[PDB]
Amino acid sequence: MRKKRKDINTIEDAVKLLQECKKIIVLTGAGVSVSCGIPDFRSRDGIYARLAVDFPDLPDPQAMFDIEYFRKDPRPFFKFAKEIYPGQFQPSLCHKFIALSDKEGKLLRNYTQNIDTLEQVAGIQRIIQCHGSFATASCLICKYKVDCEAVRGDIFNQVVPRCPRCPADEPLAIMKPEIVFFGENLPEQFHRAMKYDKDEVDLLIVIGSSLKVRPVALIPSSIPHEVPQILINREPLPHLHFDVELLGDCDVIINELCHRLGGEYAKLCCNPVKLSEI
Amino acid sequence: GPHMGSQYLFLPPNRYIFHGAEVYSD
Ligand SMILES: Nc1ncnc2c1ncn2[C@@H]1O[C@H](COP(=O)(O)OP(=O)(O)OC[C@H]2O[C@@H](O)[C@H](O)[C@@H]2O)[C@@H](O)[C@H]1O
Ligand SMILES: [Zn+2]
Repeated sequence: MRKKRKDINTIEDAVKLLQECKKIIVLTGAGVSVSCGIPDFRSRDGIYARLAVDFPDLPDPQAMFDIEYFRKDPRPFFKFAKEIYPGQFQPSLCHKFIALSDKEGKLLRNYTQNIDTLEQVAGIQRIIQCHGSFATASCLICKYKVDCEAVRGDIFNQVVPRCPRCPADEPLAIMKPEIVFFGENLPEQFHRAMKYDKDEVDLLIVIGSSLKVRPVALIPSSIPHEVPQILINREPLPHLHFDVELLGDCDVIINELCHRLGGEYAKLCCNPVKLSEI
Repeated sequence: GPHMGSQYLFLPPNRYIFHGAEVYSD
């Protein structure tokens, strides 16, 4: 287990780390998109709380994203899927901040657990979609793969899309969007990327995640212990030992960090307008 | 931004509390 570094404590330390470090891993969760208008999973107004209400027939809200339940009955998921399908939201200040870090070559990687694709919209390139996305779908039985456009219609009509290859009378021959469900493997990209990154990372920043789900939650314990770790989150994570704890809205906290950093980071915050010559 | 969005509450040695922190709820 990783113990906290005693020589890294203050927000001033955090800023200096951000100035000097050149191989930063940023690990993000649903928190970074709530300001965009996308609720998280585990908060009072989150996805799981809403599921407990709108789908009370489930053993528990997690069953909606559980592979063993999905195989038993995929109808709930496809009634609900269109609600979490990537809409037309704009990236938050935090996405833009990560994009700038990448643009400046300081971002080793952004591991995101989100499926809202806001990282792409923000122009972050060195990203890993730890928990997949709606970009493709795959038959549960034969593994036939299709693009999202092939099943999009069925999703927005709340019907279970069928495999076109498998027998037309095969009940489990359905096209599951390649989002990672409980009991499923994460994409191979994740594992390869982590093997490359763990001995390279010189700073870890966790933003807007409860880190309650493995293997993503294992990242902080799987990198070298001396690597500094910063948390930016509404709630502390008692099961881990971060060096600096910045608690509150990530956009508020990132905004403050951007101003201390100056340069292009300060310019990222265009509202309100800063003093400048016309 | 929010009320006093630039100010934080410091719990030494390394915890900073900003607007939006869950500790303000209940
Ligand atoms: N504006 C915000 N700023 C900072 N932190 C925030 C904000 N809004 C929410 N948070 C915090 O972000 C965290 C989000 O926790 P989760 O809801 O559990 O989301 P996440 O960590 O990304 O979920 C992990 C995984 O669980 C699975 O169900 C699902 O596959 C998901 O990807 C919480 O600790 C919450 O307090
Ligand atoms: Zn098939």
